[PDB]
Formats: sequence, C-alpha cells, structure tokens
Amino acid sequence: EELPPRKVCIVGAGVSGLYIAMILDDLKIPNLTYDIFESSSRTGGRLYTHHFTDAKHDYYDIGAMRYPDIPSMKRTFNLFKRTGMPLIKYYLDGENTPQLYNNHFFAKGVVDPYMVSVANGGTVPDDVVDSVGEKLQQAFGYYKEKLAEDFDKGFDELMLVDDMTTREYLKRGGPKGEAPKYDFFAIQWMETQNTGTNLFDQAFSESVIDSFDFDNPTKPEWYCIEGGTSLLVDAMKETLVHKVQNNKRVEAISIDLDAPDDGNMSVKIGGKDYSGYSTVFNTTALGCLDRMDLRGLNLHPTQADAIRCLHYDNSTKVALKFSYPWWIKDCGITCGGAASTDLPLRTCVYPSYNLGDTGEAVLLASYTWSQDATRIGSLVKDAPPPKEDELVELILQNLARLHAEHMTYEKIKEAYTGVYHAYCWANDPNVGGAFALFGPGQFSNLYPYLMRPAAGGKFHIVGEASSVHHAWIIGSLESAYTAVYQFLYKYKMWDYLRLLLERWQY
Amino acid sequence: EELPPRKVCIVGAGVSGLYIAMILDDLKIPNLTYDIFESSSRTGGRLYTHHFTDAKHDYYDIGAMRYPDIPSMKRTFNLFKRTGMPLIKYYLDGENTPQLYNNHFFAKGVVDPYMVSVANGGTVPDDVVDSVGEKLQQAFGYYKEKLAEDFDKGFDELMLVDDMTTREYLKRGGPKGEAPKYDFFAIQWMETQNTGTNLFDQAFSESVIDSFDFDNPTKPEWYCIEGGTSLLVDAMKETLVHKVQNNKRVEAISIDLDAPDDGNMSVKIGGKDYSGYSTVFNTTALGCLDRMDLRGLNLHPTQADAIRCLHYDNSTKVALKFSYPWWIKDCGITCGGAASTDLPLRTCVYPSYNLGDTGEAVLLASYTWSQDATRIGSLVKDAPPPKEDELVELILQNLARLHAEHMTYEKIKEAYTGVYHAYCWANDPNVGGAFALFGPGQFSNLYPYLMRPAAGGKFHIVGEASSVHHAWIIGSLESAYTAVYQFLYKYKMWDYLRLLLERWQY
Ligand SMILES: Cc1cc2nc3c(=O)[nH]c(=O)nc-3n(C[C@H](O)[C@H](O)[C@H](O)COP(=O)(O)OP(=O)(O)OC[C@H]3O[C@@H](n4cnc5c(N)ncnc54)[C@H](O)[C@@H]3O)c2cc1C
Ligand SMILES: Cc1cc2nc3c(=O)[nH]c(=O)nc-3n(C[C@H](O)[C@H](O)[C@H](O)COP(=O)(O)OP(=O)(O)OC[C@H]3O[C@@H](n4cnc5c(N)ncnc54)[C@H](O)[C@@H]3O)c2cc1C
Ligand SMILES: N[C@@H](CCCC[NH3+])C(=O)O
Ligand SMILES: N[C@@H](CCCC[NH3+])C(=O)O
Repeated sequence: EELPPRKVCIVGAGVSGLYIAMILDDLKIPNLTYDIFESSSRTGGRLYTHHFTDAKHDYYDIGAMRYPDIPSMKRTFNLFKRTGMPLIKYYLDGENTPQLYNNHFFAKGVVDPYMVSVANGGTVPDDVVDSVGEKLQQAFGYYKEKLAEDFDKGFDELMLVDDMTTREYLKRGGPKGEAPKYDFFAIQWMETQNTGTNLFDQAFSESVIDSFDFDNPTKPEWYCIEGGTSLLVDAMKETLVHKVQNNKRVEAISIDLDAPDDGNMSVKIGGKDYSGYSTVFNTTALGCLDRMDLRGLNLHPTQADAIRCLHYDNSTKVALKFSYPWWIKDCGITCGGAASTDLPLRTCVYPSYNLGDTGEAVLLASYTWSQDATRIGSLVKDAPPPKEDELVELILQNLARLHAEHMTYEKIKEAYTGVYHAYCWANDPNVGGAFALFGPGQFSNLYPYLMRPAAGGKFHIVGEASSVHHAWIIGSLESAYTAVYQFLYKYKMWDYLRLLLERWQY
Repeated sequence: EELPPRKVCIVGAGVSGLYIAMILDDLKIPNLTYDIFESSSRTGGRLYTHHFTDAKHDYYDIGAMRYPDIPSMKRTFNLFKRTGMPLIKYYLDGENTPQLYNNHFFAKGVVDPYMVSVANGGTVPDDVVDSVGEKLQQAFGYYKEKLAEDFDKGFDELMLVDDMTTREYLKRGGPKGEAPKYDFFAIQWMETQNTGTNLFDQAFSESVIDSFDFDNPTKPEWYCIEGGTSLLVDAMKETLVHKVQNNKRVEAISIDLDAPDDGNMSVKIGGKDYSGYSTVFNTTALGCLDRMDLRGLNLHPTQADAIRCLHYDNSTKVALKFSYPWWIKDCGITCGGAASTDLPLRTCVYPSYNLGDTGEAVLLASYTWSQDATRIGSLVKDAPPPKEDELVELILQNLARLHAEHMTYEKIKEAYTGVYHAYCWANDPNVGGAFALFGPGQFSNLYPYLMRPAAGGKFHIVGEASSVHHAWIIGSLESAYTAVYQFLYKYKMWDYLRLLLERWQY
C-alpha cells in the first residue's frame, strides 16, 4: 500500500496501553505495527485482581473495583461491552453497615452520636457536627451540577478556583469570601467524615470531582466485574495482534534529531537499544516516567517539573478470608456497602459479589488512602509474606470493635481462616503511588504542560494522570484515545482519523 | 523511706524514652522504678547508624546525622557532653559541589543557568529564578529573627499565621496581603530550590522553622558524631539501671478508674497484661500510638484526632560503598557538603567523616523527603535484600549525570563495590513515617490537645512530634524533660521537682 512502514512504541501494558493497542488493531492501518513493553511480569497495571484460589468468588480487586453509571463513564462501559464483561450490581450503600467514630456507633436521629461537638466537650462546632454532607454540598454543589451539564465546561469553570485547597476554600468561604467560613475543627471533621486523612490539604477541584463521582447528582447505580476487574485485562490482552512483552522495563526514551526519518525514536531496555519508532506512547505513572533518562527528548522544563511534582495519593487494601460470611449471617449486613471509622482500618468494604454464599468468604477488611494508607502500608509486604502478623492482629481487633453490636473478637478470630493478602500501591515500584491527586494550582498550571506532545509531536504522556478523571479507568481511556488522535493528526492520516471519530468517539 | 513504691512505664526506647530513663536514674527517687519496652529488636528508634562493617568510617546514619550549634540546641549538646560523644565538624556547605537542574549545571554569576525562566522559554518569572534565597528570607526573615531572640515567644507570634501553608502565604503575600504576591511557577521554583517536592503545601510555620534551623541567622557550625549517631544510643543504653526490654510491642494502654491507687495503669504486650504503673510515658511516633487500643484511657476526641491526623513527612536514604572516594580525588569535592538536583536522587551528601580516607569510602548517594522519598522508597526493602538492582542502577546513572563535569558513568560504575544499603522511614512499622511535619492550622489547633496529659495526669504523649522542634533530637529531649516535670508535679514531689530544675533545665 501507500502508507510507509511505521512502528510505534507503547510503554506500559495497563489499561491505557492496552486500549491504545486495541484502537490500533481496530483501525488496521496498513504497514503500522507496535511494540508494547511492560516492566512487570504481570499485565494490567492498576487493574489487579488477587485470586486466593480460582474459585468463583475467592478474590479481591487490589486496584479498580467499582464503576458508576454516569454519562462521563460511557467510554468505560463501552469497553466493558466490547469485551463481554459480566457486570453485576455494586452496592456503594448497603444496609446495617456500622459507623464508628470516637468509640461511639452512629445512631439515626441522635444529636452528635459520636459526642465530638463542642456541646459535649469536643471541638467540632455544633452547627457542623451533624450537617457535614449538607455543608459540603453547599461548597461543591454549584460546580458538581455544572459538571453534570457538561464535564469539560464544568471543569473549565472549576479551574477559576483551582489555586485553592479544599481547606482554604472552606476557611475563606470561596474565592470572594462570600460562602460560609469554617474554623479548623469544623474543616477537620468534614474531612474525617468525607475523605481520607489530610486530603483537604490537596486541591479543592479534586475534592469537587470526587464528590461528583461518589455522590453524583443523578444518584447512579454502581457495577463491578464478576470474577474480578482482571477479566478485563485478560480480554484486552488476548485480542492483541502483538502480544505484550513482559519483564521489559524502559529506562530511557530518545529521539535522534540528526536523523530526519519518521522512525527516529528509541527506548533503552536492560541497556539494549530498541529503535525505529515513529511515536512513543508512555503510559506509566509519572513516578516511573520520572526515573527514566529523558534527556534525548528535550522536554520543556515545566513539563519535566510536572512529571516530578504532580502529587500522587497513596492507597492500601487488606483482604481477609473467613470460613463463613459472618457479617452477613450475624450482623445482617446482607447488601454490600461499607463501614467507616476513625480506627486504623478506616473503611471496611463488604463485597457485592459473594452476597449469596454461605461458606468461605473474602472480606475487604481495610481500604485506606493518603496517610492512613501509608500507616497500614508500613505493616505490608507487596512481594513478600512478623509485621503482617501485626497487620492481621490489628485488622481483627479493629473489626471486632467495628462490629461489636453483633460480634465478639473471639468469634471473628475463630471464623478467620489464616489466609489474607494486603497491598500498598506506593510500595509498588511499577507505580510509585496509587493515582494522581493534584495539589492547589496544579491542574490549572502544571497539567497543560504535561499534556502537550513533545519530541516534535511524537512523544505522548498518557494515562489517568494525563486526564481530568484521576483514579478512574475513564481517565486512562480518554487520555489514550486523545493520544491516538494526535498521532494520526501528526502524520496527517486523515482517512484513519475520521475512522477513529466514527468508531471510537463517545 | 517516705515515698511509696511506684513504677512507671516508658513505651519506646528511642532517644526520648532513653532520656526519660536517664533523668530518672539521675534523680534517684526512692522506691521509683521503670520498665522500658521497645517493639523492635534494636534500640534507638530514629537514631540509627548502619555499619556495613565495624571499620572506623564504614557506616551511614539512617536517621539523625547532623547538629547545628545554635542556642535552642543546647540540651542536645549537653546530652552529647554527658555521654562523651566524639564530635567532629559537619560541613553543611562544602566546596565544588555540583548543582543540576533542567540538565544544566549551576554557574556562578550567570543569569538563569538552569534556563528555566520565562526569558528562556520557561515559566519561572525572571524576577524570581535567581533570587529564591532572597525572596524566601523576606517571607521568613521577620519570624526567623524573632525565633533567635527567644524561640518560645517567636513561636507564639508565628502561630498567628499558622492557618496558612507556605504556598498560601506566598500567593497572598502574608495574612494582610501586604507582602509580595507570587504566582504558581514562582512558588514552585522556590520549593524546588529550597525543600522537597510538594512541601510548600504543608504549614508555613514549618517552612519558617526549617529555614531557621538550616539557615540560622547566627551562621552556626554543624557537628556530627564520629562513629555514627548510634554511639549515643549505646552510651545512653548502657547507663540504664533497668535495661531496655526489646521485642516488646505495646498493643494497648489502660487505666482502671475503679481502682483508686497510684499504680492503676496497664499495657498489653503480646496479649499479656503488665500492670501496676503510676504513669505511662508513650514515646512512639504517633502512627504507632494510633494503632494501639487506647479505649482504656478515655482520651479527649480532639487529642485522639491529633494522633490520627498530625501529618508525617517521608524520608529515604541510599548509601553506596566505593573502592575509593572518587568525589574527593577526581571531582575536588574535598570538604563534605551536598549536591542538589531535580534528578530522582535529589540530594547527594558527601560525608564529613571520611575526608582524609583514600580507600573504601561510603557515599550518601541519595537523601530525599516527601514524594521524592516515597518514589525512591518504592524501590527499597527495609528488612529484605530486583527492585534494588533497579535502585542501584538508578542511583549510579543519576550520579554520573550529577558529576559529569569530572566523571563518566563507566568510571563511577567501576569504582562501585556492589555494597549498598537503603532505607525508607515510612515503610518502618515501628515509626510509620520519618517525622512530624504539620499541615496548616495543625500546630495552633491540634497540637495543644496532643500535649495535655490524659488519664488524670498519668498519660503522656512524648517525642519529637510533641514539641516545637520536629525532626530534631532537641524536640524529643525537651518533650521528654517536660513529661518528667509533669510527672513529678502530678505526684507533688517538690524536692525532686526542684532537683530536676537544677540538674536538667537548659
Ligand atoms: C487503589 C485504587 C483503586 C481504584 N479503584 C478504581 C475504581 O473503583 N474504579 C475505576 O474506574 N478506577 C479505579 N482506579 C483507577 C484505575 O485502576 C487506574 O486509573 C487505571 O487502571 C490506570 O491505568 P493506566 O494505564 O493509566 O496506568 P497503569 O495501570 O499504571 O499502567 C502503566 C503500566 O506501565 C508499567 N510500567 C511502569 N514503569 C514501566 C517502565 N519503566 N517500562 C515499562 N512499563 C512500565 C506498569 O507496570 C503498568 O502496568 C483505582 C486505582 C487505585 C490505585
Ligand atoms: C531521616 C531523618 C533524619 C534526621 N536527621 C536528624 C538530624 O540530622 N539531626 C537531628 O537532631 N535530628 C534528626 N532527626 C530527628 C531525630 O532522629 C528524631 O527526632 C528522634 O531520634 C526521635 O526520637 P523519639 O524518641 O522522639 O522517637 P523514636 O526515635 O521513634 O522512638 C520511639 C521508639 O518507640 C518504638 N516503638 C514504636 N511502637 C512501639 C510499640 N507499640 N511498643 C513499644 N515500642 C514501640 C520505636 O521502635 C522507637 O524505638 C532525623 C529524623 C529522620 C527520620
Ligand atoms: N476511583 C477510586 C479512587 C477515587 C478517589 C480518588 N481520589 C475509588 O473508587 O475508590
Ligand atoms: N532534621 C532533619 C530534617 C529537617 C527537616 C524537617 N522537615 C535533617 O537534618 O535533615
């Protein structure tokens, strides 16, 4: 045919790298091939299901686990459709889930059940202690509703306040001082009830977008993948024309500007050079890109500074196997959902995929973020198997306190099988963190320099951090789609660019 | 004698716990004993020297390593005197140390050597790019000089602005908007040149106190301990009347309010109860205290919230052994100091304790904080020994770029012995972090509730975080001293309280 031989390089076989390869396989551009290199021995990146055994429900999702049916997520559910993903309902809110703060259980209708307000000798203002949801919907609500109208325009309006942290916004009452002003302890309590420890000190725009996703105006249903999110990776993996090359950690990316041809880019793997690429799509988390030698690409200094400085949140999960689902049978927690607490485990997630089992059951006993995750992570080994006895003992004791209304410590201990697994994303060298969670001013100042193609339009920084949808599959997918667009555009492949718009624009 | 038998419990054998025991041994209060329990098999906590071998200079300090001779540090140098510590000069600034940002070496007298300013197509304002030190001394200088006058009063005046982050202070120009206002990229560059990644998003008071310690107005000399900071632990350890009990991890602290006697406090260790304590001094980092069952102490909710929420900074060190000190012989870096860079290693510290050696030499190749430390930490194992090959390769490549003016990669590689060691404090279960580094408003709001004795004046939260001198030995020592004071006071031991003031108040 007409189009000259071209070869592109995809760095990373997570969902964004796999999506790029899937788009290319679909477009069937003549004489175009790709190599996809993955540092880990495992494919999927932050799509990661841990199977204790291959029994139907004997797993937990270490990375992505739940997906809300909202318009901005269409591209995700389209990917689920293309791959035949078996979806089931995910109960964000179930029933009878305990909530434990300051050693008091939540009680419906009671004033200050946790006894943390000034009226009971605490420091939380009485006007705040029981109206956290309402006060935050007043600080976020305008932006959240504009994000439902149209996410891109809603995002642009939110960028007018991006210089503020959530705590800053609440202390001053908006950019003009017109919204309510809150003291420290009121802001602290709103953070304690709404997110993870310290996270109101990150961007206000990120708190708004997380409220938009977890408490969307259209009260959506949630879904998960029966058999684990890694089924998606398997489906995508197997469709590929060129298989993932695992155990291939890219150490350098370069473009030879002394050579005028299309394929003048290289990557270095294990000290060996891989050359002849007309475009390199990097899909790693930014911490991994930060460690590569990128001198050969002549990046803009501020783009380089974004790679180093864009903030990543931590996250840790601990899953315990029990001989029967005691939370279902003894506590009446029959419909998924999650228990929240100021105890170290913070959040205990009841699986939505084993609701009708009666024997061995997995419990996502601890799901943490930020400093909470770093503290649990200090007791965790991501490769290995003393400090994880300490971890197990800690989780069991927190679990007994959290379910004290119906359960004793001895009974939870007796039901425990001795099988557990835990994971801390910051300790994963292939990610270096859990997911982007920008600081104040980062989305409006650093991000646009992150997203500009480099090496004369041949280098793309792709992935969840390269999107407005951090910590969601949708970000990875949009960013991947956008990079393919720029690639086609850059090489003036107008027939295939139109074909992309028809077959792949949602 | 008159005084009835009493027994106190010291949780943790770091420097604050060891100092408490040393004070008590000195006061020789009749019928008073103590137990000191340490979770680790090793004593010293964040005083931690790693000896590759027992040769005189073949070590690096994983925790504390350097001490500035300033008035607020007197108590530390007094402890050094009491224990016979061999001090030598520590060169904060040495000579010929390279600085590498945006792949350009620093050049004295050049305008924008790193080529990051707007005038060269960057984003750093031209009025900022080369005057970072001056602009920050204008934002900090007033407070730093008042801290030299008198640290306690200087600290109290700094608490009037404690609600602001450093970035907030710089974006608005002080609490009244009277100081200069800086845009994002100017603030970003000040952070890049002055501290670790993202740390201007923490408290402005903490940036001020770090500028006060590392750039004190009285331009002080710095010292380190010849043979490693762990010599201090050995000296303190050996003087104790009651030896540290290692491998004793406290899991719970309680007071039995149904029993009226002095010794009504207990701790739980390995599920066994240890009772009969008239006071418990907890000296652990707060993340460790957060994991204990403290229901038996009826803590104030806001005190509990401080334990969970006070922010900890991360820190990671990597030390490599070389067959000769090539930085001395080939690069003319003969007087210690440190090289700084935007490369992943961030800071390379040249030891001040092997300046005259010519054979095998240790290099502190990487010293990082915050998100920089988490990223290096993801390649590190704190107990164990693939990802640390990646770590070594990364450090060697960064070292070649940083010393490119006098060294090649192959030559640095050839000089490398294959012996290295690395450590990440956030991954240490016995600490859970590196050291306190408070967020906005935390020092002025959460801290005072941290410091109030609990359990009717019998429970003390002691350590560096329980002081105004975070991440310094002086904080631990002051906080320990203060807890002993309150203990004596609480039990009306007036003769021994005066004796404390005579023998131990600096
Ligand atoms: C704890 C957690 C929970 C989440 N929950 C949800 C959820 O409920 N719903 C949802 O929609 N999303 C969720 N997400 C987000 C989602 O999992 C991610 O956004 C997405 O999977 C990231 O895909 P990616 O391809 O952009 O990045 P990655 O998954 O990180 O892919 C990058 C790949 O590059 C590889 N790599 C790294 N360095 C190199 C190198 N030098 N050379 C070669 N390869 C390299 C990595 O091993 C990895 O496989 C969650 C994320 C986390 C961390
Ligand atoms: C990277 C780094 C560099 C530093 N550099 C310097 C420097 O140059 N100069 C300086 O002056 N200071 C420096 N410091 C600060 C100094 O090292 C610390 O402030 C000080 O050593 C802390 O002493 P501590 O007793 O308060 O806490 P710790 O050292 O943490 O002591 C607490 C002890 O309690 C133990 N413990 C934990 N949990 C339990 C439990 N459940 N039961 C029983 N025991 C338990 C821990 O194992 C530990 O031994 C540095 C700190 C770090 C992290
Ligand atoms: N998407 C992830 C993280 C969302 C919050 C990101 N700051 C989840 O469902 O938990
Ligand atoms: N005292 C430590 C840390 C100081 C900075 C604390 N935020 C050092 O000398 O490096």
